[PDB]
Amino acid sequence: WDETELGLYKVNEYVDARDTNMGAWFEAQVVRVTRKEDVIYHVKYDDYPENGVVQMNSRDVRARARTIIKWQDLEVGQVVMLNYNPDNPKERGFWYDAEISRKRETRTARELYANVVLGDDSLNDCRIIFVDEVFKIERP
Ligand SMILES: CCN(CC)CCCNC(=O)Cn1nc(C)n2c(cc3sccc32)c1=O
Repeated sequence: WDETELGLYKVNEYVDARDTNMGAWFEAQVVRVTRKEDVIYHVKYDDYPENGVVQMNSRDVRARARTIIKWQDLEVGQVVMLNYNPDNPKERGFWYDAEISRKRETRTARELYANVVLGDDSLNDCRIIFVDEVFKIERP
């Protein structure tokens, strides 16, 4: 609990924060920044006030996703943030980081596969439904 004015993100800044347990990214806001780069972010989630204030490692906080990578610009090997539902893969889910693994296209059909990063481990060759909603990851 050593308040710091250093660190990429500032108090009141609207960010993306990663839930440690699920590995998914949620819109959050920096409420406090402490130390022991390796600064600790204290965040509150925009749509989850009931989750309180959570201490985050600096790797679990980044600038909010804003740019959609269009289908034509998606490439095998790109690390992106996309929507996936691990329990119900055909349904809408949460925003996870993923490595694009396969990209297929016919005249009337498109197929996107990715290696999806979850709570701790990778889920290889997931079939991605939301091909037009793939986000570029904001990097400093
Ligand atoms: C084991 C039970 N299975 C099947 C029913 C579900 C898997 C476990 N539970 C979940 O995914 C539920 N869940 N949902 C939301 C929105 N958030 C969670 C943490 C955070 S931090 C911000 C939002 C958010 C969270 O834990």
